Amino acid sequence: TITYTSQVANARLGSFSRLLLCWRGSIYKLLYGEFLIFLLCYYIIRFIYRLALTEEQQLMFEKLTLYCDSYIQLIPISFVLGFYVTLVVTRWWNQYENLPWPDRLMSLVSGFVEGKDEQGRLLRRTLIRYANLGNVLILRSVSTAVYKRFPSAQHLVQAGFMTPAEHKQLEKLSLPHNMFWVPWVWFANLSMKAWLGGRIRDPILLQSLLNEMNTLRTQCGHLYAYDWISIPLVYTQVVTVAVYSFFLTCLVGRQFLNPAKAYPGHELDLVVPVFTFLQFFFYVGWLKVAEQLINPFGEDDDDFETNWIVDRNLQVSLLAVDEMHQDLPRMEPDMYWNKPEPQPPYTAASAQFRRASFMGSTFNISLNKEEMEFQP
Amino acid sequence: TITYTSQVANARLGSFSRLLLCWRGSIYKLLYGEFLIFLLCYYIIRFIYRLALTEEQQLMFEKLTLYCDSYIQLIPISFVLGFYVTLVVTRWWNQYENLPWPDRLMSLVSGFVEGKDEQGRLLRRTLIRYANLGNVLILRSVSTAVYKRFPSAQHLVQAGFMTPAEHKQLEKLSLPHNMFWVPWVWFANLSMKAWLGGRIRDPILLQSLLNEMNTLRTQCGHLYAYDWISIPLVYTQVVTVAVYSFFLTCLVGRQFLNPAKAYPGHELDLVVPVFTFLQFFFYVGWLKVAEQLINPFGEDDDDFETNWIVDRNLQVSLLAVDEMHQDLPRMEPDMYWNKPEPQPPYTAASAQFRRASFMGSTFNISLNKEEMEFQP
Amino acid sequence: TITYTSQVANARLGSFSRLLLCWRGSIYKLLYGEFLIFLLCYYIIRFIYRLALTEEQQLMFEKLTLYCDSYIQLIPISFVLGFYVTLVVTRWWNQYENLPWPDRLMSLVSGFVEGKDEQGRLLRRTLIRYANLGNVLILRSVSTAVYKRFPSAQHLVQAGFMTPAEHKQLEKLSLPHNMFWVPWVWFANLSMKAWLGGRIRDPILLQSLLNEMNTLRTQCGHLYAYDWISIPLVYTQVVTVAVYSFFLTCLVGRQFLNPAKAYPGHELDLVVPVFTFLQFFFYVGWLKVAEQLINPFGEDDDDFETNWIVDRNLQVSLLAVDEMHQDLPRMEPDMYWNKPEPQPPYTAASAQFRRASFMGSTFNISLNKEEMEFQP
Amino acid sequence: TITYTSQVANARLGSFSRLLLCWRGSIYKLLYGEFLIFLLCYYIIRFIYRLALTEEQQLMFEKLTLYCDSYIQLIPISFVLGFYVTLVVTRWWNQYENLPWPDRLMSLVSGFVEGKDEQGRLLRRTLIRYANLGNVLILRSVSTAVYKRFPSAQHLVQAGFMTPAEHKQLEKLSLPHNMFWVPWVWFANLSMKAWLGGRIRDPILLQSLLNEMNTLRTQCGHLYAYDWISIPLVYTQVVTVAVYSFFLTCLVGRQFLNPAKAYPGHELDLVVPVFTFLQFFFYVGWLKVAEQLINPFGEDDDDFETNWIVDRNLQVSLLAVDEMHQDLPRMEPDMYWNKPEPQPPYTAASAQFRRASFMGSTFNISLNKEEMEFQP
Amino acid sequence: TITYTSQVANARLGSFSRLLLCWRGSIYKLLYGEFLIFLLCYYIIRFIYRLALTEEQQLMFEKLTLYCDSYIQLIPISFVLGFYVTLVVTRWWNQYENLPWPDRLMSLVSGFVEGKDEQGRLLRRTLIRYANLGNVLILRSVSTAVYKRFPSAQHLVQAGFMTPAEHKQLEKLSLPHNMFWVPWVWFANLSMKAWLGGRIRDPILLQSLLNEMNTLRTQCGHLYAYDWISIPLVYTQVVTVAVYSFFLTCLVGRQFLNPAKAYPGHELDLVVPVFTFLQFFFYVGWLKVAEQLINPFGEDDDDFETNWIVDRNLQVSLLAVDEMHQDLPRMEPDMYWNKPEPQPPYTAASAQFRRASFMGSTFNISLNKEEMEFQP
Ligand SMILES: [Ca+2]
Ligand SMILES: [Ca+2]
Ligand SMILES: [Ca+2]
Ligand SMILES: [Ca+2]
Ligand SMILES: [Ca+2]
Repeated sequence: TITYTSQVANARLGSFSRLLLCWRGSIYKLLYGEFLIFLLCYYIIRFIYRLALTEEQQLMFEKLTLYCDSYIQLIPISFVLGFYVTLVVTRWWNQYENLPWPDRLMSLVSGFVEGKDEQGRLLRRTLIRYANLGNVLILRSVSTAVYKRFPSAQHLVQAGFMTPAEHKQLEKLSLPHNMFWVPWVWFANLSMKAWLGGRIRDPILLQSLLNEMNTLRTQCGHLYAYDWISIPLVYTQVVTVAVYSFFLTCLVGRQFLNPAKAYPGHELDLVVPVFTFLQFFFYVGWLKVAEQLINPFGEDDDDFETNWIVDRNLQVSLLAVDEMHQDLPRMEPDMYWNKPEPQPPYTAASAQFRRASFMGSTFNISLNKEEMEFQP
Repeated sequence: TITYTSQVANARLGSFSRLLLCWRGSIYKLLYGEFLIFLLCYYIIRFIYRLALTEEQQLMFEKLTLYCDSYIQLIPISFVLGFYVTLVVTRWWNQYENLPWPDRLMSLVSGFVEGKDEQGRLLRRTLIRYANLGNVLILRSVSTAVYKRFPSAQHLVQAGFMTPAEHKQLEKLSLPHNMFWVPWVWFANLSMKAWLGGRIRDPILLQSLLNEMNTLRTQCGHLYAYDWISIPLVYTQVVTVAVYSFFLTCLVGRQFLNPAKAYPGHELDLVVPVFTFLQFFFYVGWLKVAEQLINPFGEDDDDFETNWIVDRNLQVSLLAVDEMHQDLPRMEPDMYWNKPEPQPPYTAASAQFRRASFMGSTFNISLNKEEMEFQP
Repeated sequence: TITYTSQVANARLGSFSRLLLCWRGSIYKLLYGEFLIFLLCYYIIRFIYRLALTEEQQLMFEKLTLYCDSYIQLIPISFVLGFYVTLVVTRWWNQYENLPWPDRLMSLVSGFVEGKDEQGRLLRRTLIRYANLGNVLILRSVSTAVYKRFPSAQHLVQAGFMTPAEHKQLEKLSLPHNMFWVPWVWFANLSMKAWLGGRIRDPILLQSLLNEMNTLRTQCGHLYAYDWISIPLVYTQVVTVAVYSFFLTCLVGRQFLNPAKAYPGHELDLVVPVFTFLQFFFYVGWLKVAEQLINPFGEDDDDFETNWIVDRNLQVSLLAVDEMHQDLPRMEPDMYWNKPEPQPPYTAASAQFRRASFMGSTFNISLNKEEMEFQP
Repeated sequence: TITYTSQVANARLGSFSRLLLCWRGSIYKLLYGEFLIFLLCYYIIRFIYRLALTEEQQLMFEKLTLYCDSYIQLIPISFVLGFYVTLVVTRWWNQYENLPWPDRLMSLVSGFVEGKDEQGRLLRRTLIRYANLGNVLILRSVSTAVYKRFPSAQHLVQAGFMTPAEHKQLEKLSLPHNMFWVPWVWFANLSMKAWLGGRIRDPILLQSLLNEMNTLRTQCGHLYAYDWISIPLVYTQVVTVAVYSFFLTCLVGRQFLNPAKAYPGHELDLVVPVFTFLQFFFYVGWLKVAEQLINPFGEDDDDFETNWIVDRNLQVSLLAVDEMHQDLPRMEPDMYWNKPEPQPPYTAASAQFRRASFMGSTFNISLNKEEMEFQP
Repeated sequence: TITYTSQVANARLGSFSRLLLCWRGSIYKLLYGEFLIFLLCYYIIRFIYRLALTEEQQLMFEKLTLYCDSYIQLIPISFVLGFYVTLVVTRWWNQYENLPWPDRLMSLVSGFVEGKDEQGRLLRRTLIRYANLGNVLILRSVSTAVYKRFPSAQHLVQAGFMTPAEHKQLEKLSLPHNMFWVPWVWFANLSMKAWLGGRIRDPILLQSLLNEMNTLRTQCGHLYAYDWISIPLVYTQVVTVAVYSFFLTCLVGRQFLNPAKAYPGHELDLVVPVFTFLQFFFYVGWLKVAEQLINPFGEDDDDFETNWIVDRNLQVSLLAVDEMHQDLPRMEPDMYWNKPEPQPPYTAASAQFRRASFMGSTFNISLNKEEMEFQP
């Protein structure tokens, strides 16, 4: 993930221009190899034509080049690329939105599961750990970075996400499927046991816990679905064929013919097809957006930070359910105890941001005395 | 379903170009017959123009070819194709999203339905089987593969989804409508009976169970709706006519005219219309995307694996409600029992994915001592 | 509703071509009259130009025809048609999604409202009938077929959807508004009475019933909103003007001028403007899609089957609440009672659909021993 | 709100053509003033060119006209208009979807709040009136028509929406913000008091009431947000300039130059620029769609009927909570008491709408005896 | 935020043209510097070509300009801008929709947390202050203005948002992540303590409170996610490159070539490239819309008023939970106590907005007596 929100906070002079001097997760880094290959092929063709062709062969090449440059359309490429990239971006944001966060569940567990003793600590930590374990199982199923971190369930046990007992239970339950769903059944059964044992004081609280856990399960299932059901290969191939055929044609169409022949278009013989290179950057970067975002759990610069998410979730959830359980800051009257209209101060840097409240678009409408009179 | 997520995890050199060497669920497999027909017709027309026609007939054909080429437009093909395929893909993903997964309901059943005896086992298994039976009924109504697997309710009984008693009950209830809704009424009544019998300890748990079952029912109803209410046939016919008229026009417009006449835009008689063939591949594959995705429950390569989903759902739900009920791994303190900030290790292959936490885009904003001062 | 899902299950040779032989709900049926009028106008103009006009008038008409062609642009018409039709299709699907299905409510009623006696039968049937009556009231307000079936509340009473007592109560309550909301208040009060009288054992069950009823009410309100708030007449008129101006400009710009004059684009004189007729079919069919779908509750072939929905809902809900209440198939051990991994068989037709489970995209990643070792 | 759903129910001959004869909320009514200004400017320029310019000045004007007509196509007017109007229409429908309806809350109040005496009547009426008061407060903040109806809180008191005591309470609570949120706090506190006083029999019922009230509050907050956060003024200005400069250029580029000069496109002097007027209608009406829908709470013909909504909501909610409380039609066996499959009759006008039930797309699949045999 | 809803309430004459006279948040203010740079470059090139070079160099430059003019195409830039800006606008609206409002939670707290004594006041104020503190923490993480107002937790304490005890607790809990999640755990634990102490009378009320708190937490998490996961930098660079390449090729292809050469499209020398500057306006203004909305929490004119939102939320929530708790206006019969159909009056300015109720689109259908008869 490359963040530039602070850089694009305000629309200043050359706001997006300054972003062109970025390397990580950039168009240059994404397409430099493809551009080098295209440039090498283009100049090899130019040489071959200008040095290894007789007069008749040169005339044939000029006719073919004129025909190729004639038969090239940007409309299909722009349409297909725009629609495909829009679909890929929508799926990318959906996949992020289906990343499970244990915050709601951890707050509920910390609040509801009672007991400051070892048994209560164990119960809360085990519940939050089951949530984290389900999340990590799905994450290592769908993300290459997470899989490389935890290439095996033994690695999961070594990292502390799973205990040897949980590992043995999983191996005993093993089916010929992905077993990322097991920790949710474990969580449901453990919560039912906690309620039956008095640790959870109420079936309403039990239902809230299970609703949060089921929301997490739905998110993990959506992640699995996005991993499994790829965008149609036919659609991907159509977009790729359009984009690549455009520049395969350009390799011959955008060739500087001999100026001596005074062809209408090919009057001035440059050496660098600058506009063709600009088109290459534009279209191939548009395709590279989809190439990078199609699987957002790879190891691209703009791919999600799944390992950091896992670490943060584990630490935060464990802290919330163990250290922060029934550990509140002292409750005392605040600074505005007897002030009906509190007004927090502004600093010098923010004094300009003090704005009058918006009272509605009809606030300033003016009406006459006769107009405002109710009729009988 | 064809999966290439592992192949497109990272945006590497020629990432999408490498996907062009795939056969299953590919543009070639989808449109090779249409392309062969188009090629045959095109070359038949070329041979007729070259041999059969006399001088005047050939001149008339050349004028007709110039006019037909002049009247080929791709804006009012690209526009309609893009909009139609976007609609089809949206409906395709919605149809997948409405595939019922019994995971949430199965966790709820395993937790809530009490009793480790034969009666409890039977009750839990019957509830989960009612859910699975409803899912399979809708799936065999909407999916050709599932129908081929279970072409009759007797087949469903033989497969184990339905018991003979349930089959008899369905026969008794038979109405002149699709009876996929009956298992949900059965589930509601059985849950009420279980709660009245003490197996479910609270109406709150009963309500959670029924909410999950009703979510599954809504998903099945959406599947039925998508099966019944097809995309408007007028819209489909409009798209089909656009594409087919474009290429029928190309059949005459893209003929290679005699170089002897030296017309403005041919000047060179190749035998293969390479750009016309590329356009055919592009546009016909764009159409074939919608052709394959319009019914995602057929037997295409990229259609959903409904039979695998059915088998997996049956296995997982039965295991969860039968063997996993009140069967938990031993609860013991974890590896980070007294560690304030757990830090799971990284392997050598994943050490580069360790990142500092993102603290917000305002973290690096710098202010002077006077700027940060609160004002009165 | 025209269904061709079975026909388009698989992407076969000419899958969408086979759909061009359909008449019901087809582009031909939709626009044959408009095409006839356009053809008549075009050929009247052509015959006037060919016979009635003198030499000077014919030269003037040739100038006008050559001048008209530059104003026949397709980019804006395609843009406006695409966006308008996308909006209309989105609204059409939303309108179907707001069609009320009493399945969830009926399952809840059958489960919760207790009593196999006459009083319980009457209570359950009355609740489900209130739901169906509200649905039918909204449907007859918004659908021409349902209105023609039930042109009056007396017709509703005769058809059995309403009792004479309910009709008298509605007439007593009559306000100067659509009274489709009354049955929901009736349902709420009757459910409260049932709970107070012991027929509903718990306020949790009562709340579930009322949540389902309120979901139905929201769907009915959305149907009313779609019926009332039409797409802006300005937008509809703008799209209509675009299409009509395009095709009335074509009436003069697509006339085949005297080939003798040797104008740049009028060498060939075909009596039939095939490409103009193709464009007419394409664009007027695109507009006819919106014309048919703008009101999905009319009597078009692709309009919804509201009458069938009403009949099916009544029958299914009555059966579920009355005969299916606490009438369950015998609970007995299933086929896989003691089979840890059930495996339903495949028929000869579906044997090829047996697929291995998808374990994730990271399953096949290869790592060395050094790569998989944890670092300290 | 202009409704033409009945007119566009069926896709008949000239369905959208017939809508071109409408005046209210029509393109003519929306843009006749702009069209008159444009016509006046166009013909003033025509007379200036034809009567006030010498030979050289007329030659210069003709060159300018040809230049403008050649370079007019540089305006991305269709693109900008489509992409802007789509957003405007989406926001328009969202704003409608956020209009609060008290139907669900009123049914809940009528059912739950008990007591047929004066105290219960007062309680239910006060709750529903708090809901209506919050709705009307937000509506008068965001709607010009509602503000004109109720230009002050004293007007609200006179209209009966608020009592003098409520007005005094609002004045006492006055903060420098919009006080549309106060009635929701009042509703919550009154519901809590009613529950504590025995008028509400269960905290579950109290929670249902508060959930409905909170949904209404969220809708009102969305209305406030839409009123406050206008569409980007930069975007609106870009679209406005794009549309206006097009016709400003047309004023000179679409003039009829002297036919004596025999310019390529100016051989005929047909005084009226019919195609330019058609373009004006198309583009300016496409912009008028956005101009009318950008604030759907103004006084346009297609703007929402906020005053009618307010009146209807008040009447319906008061009736439902006061007259309809525990006032049900007599409950008796219905027409289909012992009919397993009720079949409501059809009229002569609707007999053709009786259809066979749709049983799925796989229903008609035919398989041999061997294909259907289960395999081992 | 710049609001013009009142100005655009009605679609009046020149409604959108009257917005072109605004400066704040305007296209002029956004792009005047870029336009000045473009002007300087264009006229530098013009002066070089006119009087800097010999005749041979002038011919070379003329050929280069005539070549460049054919490469600038509107469709690709327009499409990329449309898709990118649509994505940016959608994300901008979602970001606003994720702004946390404490109104629902504050009403629930005021209703549910009992006690008019100091303990009750402290409990309610502390809960609402925890909600406001979480909101402010996320807002100062994501918003430049809020960060400038509260550049440190000490600033938060001095402003009254956090007590010294809460600051100490946050320091003791400090983890290497953003700690905005802590107040939600605090809220859960404090609500549990209040329920166990009798201040909250029912676990259902506790669950409602925690549901509202969790909704706020999810909104804050979405704000953090939008702050962290920027739109892909590759996509941003692609759009920027498209725009800049277009307007850099324009710098040479839009030069007014010598009219004496009588080039095909350069017969007039206007000095000022009016249409090129109009295109710059349109496209750079589209890009500036995207640039301004990409980070809606910066300090642009059209960025959100986060500081005002913070102040208003604090004041309103404190008032609601402290002064408005169990403080209701006197309950008395309203104006329409015994009026079956209340009819609030209309003023003279709004009398024209009184409309008849819409009874449905089928209301006016006319049927004969024989048509309306039921068939057997
Ligand atoms: Ca990736
Ligand atoms: Ca298919
Ligand atoms: Ca219709
Ligand atoms: Ca308006
Ligand atoms: Ca900004």
